[PDB]
Amino acid sequence: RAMSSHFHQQVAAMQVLNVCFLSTGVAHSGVFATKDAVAVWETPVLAMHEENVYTVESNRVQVRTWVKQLLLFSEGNPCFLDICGNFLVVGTDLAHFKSFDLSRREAKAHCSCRSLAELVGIASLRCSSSGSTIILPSNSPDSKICFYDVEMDTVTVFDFKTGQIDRRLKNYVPVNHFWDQSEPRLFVCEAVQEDVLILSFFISEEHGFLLHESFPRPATSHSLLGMEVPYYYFTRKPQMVSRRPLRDFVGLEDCDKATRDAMLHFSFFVTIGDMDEAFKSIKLIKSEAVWENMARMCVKTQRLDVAKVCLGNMGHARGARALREAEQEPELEARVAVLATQLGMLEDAEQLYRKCKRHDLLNKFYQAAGRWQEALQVAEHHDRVHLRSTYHRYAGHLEASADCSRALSYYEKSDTHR
Amino acid sequence: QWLAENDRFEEAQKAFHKAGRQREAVQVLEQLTNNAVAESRFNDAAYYYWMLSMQCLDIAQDPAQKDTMLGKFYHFQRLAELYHGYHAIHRHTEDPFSVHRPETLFNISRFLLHSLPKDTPSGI
Amino acid sequence: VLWENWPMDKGVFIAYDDDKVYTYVFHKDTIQGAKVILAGSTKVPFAHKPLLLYNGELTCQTQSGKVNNIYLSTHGFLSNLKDTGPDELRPMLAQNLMLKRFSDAWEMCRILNDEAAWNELARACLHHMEVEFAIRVYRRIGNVGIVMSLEQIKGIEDYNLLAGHLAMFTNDYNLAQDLYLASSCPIAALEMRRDLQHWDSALQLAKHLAPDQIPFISKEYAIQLEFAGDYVNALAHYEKGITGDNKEHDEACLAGVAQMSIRMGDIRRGVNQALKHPSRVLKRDCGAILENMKQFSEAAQLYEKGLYYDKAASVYIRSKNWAKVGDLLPHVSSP
Repeated sequence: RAMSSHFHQQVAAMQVLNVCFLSTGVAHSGVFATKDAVAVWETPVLAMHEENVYTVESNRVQVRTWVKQLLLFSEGNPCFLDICGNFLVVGTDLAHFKSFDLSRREAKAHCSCRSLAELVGIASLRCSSSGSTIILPSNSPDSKICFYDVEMDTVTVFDFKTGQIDRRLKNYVPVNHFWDQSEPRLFVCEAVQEDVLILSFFISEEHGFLLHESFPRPATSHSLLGMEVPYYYFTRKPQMVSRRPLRDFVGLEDCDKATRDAMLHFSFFVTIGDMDEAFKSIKLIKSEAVWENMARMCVKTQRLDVAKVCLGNMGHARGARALREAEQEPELEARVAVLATQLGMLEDAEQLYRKCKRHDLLNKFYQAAGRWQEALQVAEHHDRVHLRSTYHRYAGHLEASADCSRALSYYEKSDTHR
Repeated sequence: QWLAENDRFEEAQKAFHKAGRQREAVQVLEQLTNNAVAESRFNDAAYYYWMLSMQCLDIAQDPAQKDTMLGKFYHFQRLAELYHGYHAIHRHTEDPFSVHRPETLFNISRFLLHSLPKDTPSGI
Repeated sequence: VLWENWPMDKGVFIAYDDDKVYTYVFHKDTIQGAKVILAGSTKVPFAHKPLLLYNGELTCQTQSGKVNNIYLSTHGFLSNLKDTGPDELRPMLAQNLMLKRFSDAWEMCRILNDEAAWNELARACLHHMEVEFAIRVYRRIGNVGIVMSLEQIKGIEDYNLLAGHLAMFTNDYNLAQDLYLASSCPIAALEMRRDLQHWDSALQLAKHLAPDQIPFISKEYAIQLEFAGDYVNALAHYEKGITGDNKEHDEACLAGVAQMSIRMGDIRRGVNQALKHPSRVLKRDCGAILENMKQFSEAAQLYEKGLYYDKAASVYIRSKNWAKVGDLLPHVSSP
């Protein structure tokens, strides 16, 4: 079967019918689940919004208890309903949809009739919490993803093949999509290679679309169920719900709502290039983890000025002294490489050393790591000054490992054997 | 550079020095001293430092940088004396035999200890 | 008490009384000062009396003439370990670590091939001032940002200074401070605090040792409070932070006072910044502060004044007065 699964308000329901309330950690054609009421569905899609039903009968939107409100489409059958926050998007497969506001007693149209075909079938529809963002056009899914901005009243289409945004990952096609249940600007996508990779984006009006997270689908996971702070939630291949903490949010899983909100602010300003806003947002959080996280952000953004204050907050005094010393070095990539060495990423440090051209430093780096052989490479082709010295250090190490034949050999190559 | 790629670095430093080079000569000479200090060749470390001292004073012939190179000259001379002194002590505490008279080691050790109060040049 | 006779073993001495042999181990050189540590116990067959200990074999006379041998429980790594298992090697590793037997510890870690076991050996090797062997370990663990550090401080001979360094590498900063203040170069503890960002202890240590860091660390601590959010003690430190040589530093502290006090209720005492501002940069920072506390007062003033001068149009659209906006309309690049 298709295995209709949904996730909303920290409730995951999948047809078996396993329902998981992950807030309290209690586990028991389509199923829709909320905190209190679980909807199993004549509708292409049905939903509870507190006691309400969103029955899509013919070209109409109907409500009844457990006939209350009615909504009129002039626009084909909708077969897409999605409630998030206090807004509903009712979407069709005919390039037609609307956004209806829900903060009031009843459903009221926040946005008018629209045609996607004029702006650009439709595969699936989802909504943000704020409801200002309403999409996969098509019966196979298409690589492009379209987003209709209600407030400024245009459309934005992002092409997977080209990575380009038109205002009116290249071998992957979006198949599924969800939104964060707290942040309207946080969007996620499941794309299958034409394998499966999950892409989370932040939609910033002032900056556009930003690449927030890009991680492959877990082996135990097969479909993208959605997310809610601070976990990516997936359907587990036969607890059948797999929760993956967000890469930035690693360690703040048990923090407060406001602490996690600050972490979200930092994550957003990371999605944008505002390191400054991110740091100034994260100013009252005493967990070393957060500082370590933005202390690899600094690595990935060659910005050591704010780095210094960070690895103070983390207790990594060794690294701080290292940076103080490296400040003497007459290069920019070099200091970053030293910093990276001090914070658990050797490979990037190697890369920046390669590009910096400070090959002697690369040589010392390989010697520090157990790269005793690569060191001889960089000594043989690049320094030709520490070659005697590189050979010497290697001989010393060989003596240290209680092998005194190769040790003799490198004593003689270094000419120090005498 | 032909000697350099031929690894004849001592002669190469001599060449740059004789060739008016004052960026290659100093850099290669400092690298050579660092190699010597890294190993146990403290006497060569002293001699290279001495060459640096007199060459840098020669460079100080330029009135532009007289003040900022007499300091380097004095510093390298003191390092030269210290390392040539320390070579004898290094030999004495390593070899199973002894080469120097006891009086000479005593005098060297006293001079070192009365010239190295709180800062230790590398290796000493 | 029979001291350990084996040449390479430093200071182990089984005490023994009746039906027990303890395995105390001296500890001359540690970061936390010298101490004596019990390593384990054992049992002796009734009617025996120890005579010599050597690698663990307690040559002990019986109640008739013949010297039987025993094996200390604490020293059991002597034999092969293929028979021994991981659950059997781990306590064996701990015992060998206590006995300061680093060579056997290395061999048994090489057998175990556990990253955390190697890491524990490394922490022990730092703890006992064994810099070289700790470097050997770390060079295999792969941790690079500490291999270079240790290779940097391998030259240090001073006992307390080296003690402090190896303490800092074991992330025990308080003991680090304690030792550094006893070493030849105490300002190193200062440097640790200043790097570690704890500027209050930085002031304390500096004041006792250096007076040059005083105004600058005062400035840094004030800025720390300002970015954090405090702006009273920050302002006071800013006042404390004014030097007489670095006009940059001096006017920077002035701007500090300006901004922190302006955040406080000081439109009269941050009113200085209308004048005290020595750079157009200062003026525009004040313009930020004068979009900070819902100003008409001096959103109006500093957007009328500063290099942000066209900004007075918005500063005054906030208000009714149109003199500023209209007069600036020619002096504006946003129609």
